[PDB]
Amino acid sequence: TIARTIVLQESIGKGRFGEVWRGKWRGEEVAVKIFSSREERSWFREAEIYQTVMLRHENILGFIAADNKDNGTWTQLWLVSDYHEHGSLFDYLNRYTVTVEGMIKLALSTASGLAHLHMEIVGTQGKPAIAHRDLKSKNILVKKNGTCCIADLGLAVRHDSATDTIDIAPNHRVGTKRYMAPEVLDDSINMKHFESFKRADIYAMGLVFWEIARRCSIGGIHEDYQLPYYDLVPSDPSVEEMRKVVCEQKLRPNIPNRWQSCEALRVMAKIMRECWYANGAARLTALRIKKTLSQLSQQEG
Ligand SMILES: c1ccc(-c2n[nH]cc2-c2ccnc3ccccc23)nc1
Repeated sequence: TIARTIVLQESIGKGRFGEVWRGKWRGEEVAVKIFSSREERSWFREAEIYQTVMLRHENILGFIAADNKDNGTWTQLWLVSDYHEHGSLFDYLNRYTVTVEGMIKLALSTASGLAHLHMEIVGTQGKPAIAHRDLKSKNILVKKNGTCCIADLGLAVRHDSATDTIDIAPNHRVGTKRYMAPEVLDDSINMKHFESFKRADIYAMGLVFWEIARRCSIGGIHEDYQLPYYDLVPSDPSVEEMRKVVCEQKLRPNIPNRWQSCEALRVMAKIMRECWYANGAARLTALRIKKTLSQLSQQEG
């Protein structure tokens, strides 16, 4: 009844997996992700993560539905969600620069979002903890009101506190190598302990903060948009190329000394460093970041 009443209108972006279309449902715009068949190894999974959990949060892409429309003629598996015109944060930051206020808004929303993803609520109608495993600029969307919501939860992993086990994801591809935390690049991570996934999620978010802050324009001064490590690795970096940079050379994205001439950038800069520790156990938690960013938010307005 759902996919059936939806009319596709335009291609909004290509996902290394599938792609997205802006559709129309009962007078409203909606985003629809259609799976390339062989890409099913993620349709059910992505549907599952968006469903099996009580993941309703203003900072997490609002899930509408999943409809098996395997065409009596061909393969059409749908994923229907809310539609955010601005698109990915990556697109956003590439096209615009931001105010100090915008920067906080963006970084706070993202943090509160992952904080909710990571939070476990044990009990009757509880909620299992969730680690994203592929947090990056391209998998975060910016809404009309200037706040973010996490997306592309296809590679996420759910922690079963009852049995302290991990509901593994059924697929044949890990995450984006450019954002892989150190313990993941050197393969020392204990993928059997859920905390490690959240810690890796954190390192990745710090990189995203770096991308946002570089675009915070004050006095007309800001840096061009650049991905983390643009100055140290080629496009589509390999594990080897990242590991030598992040693990051997112990190099992190550069923090302009000017980011200390502004309170908000001084804080963001502090959070970044505290997310990039080689030792995940020493990194800040998403809840913690939300708190400090929240406190910095009220101060600014
Ligand atoms: C169903 C439908 C789309 C998506 C989606 N995956 N990645 C980004 C979006 C997205 C989600 C919402 N609005 C957008 C707007 C522009 C570009 C991408 C998006 N996922 C499931």
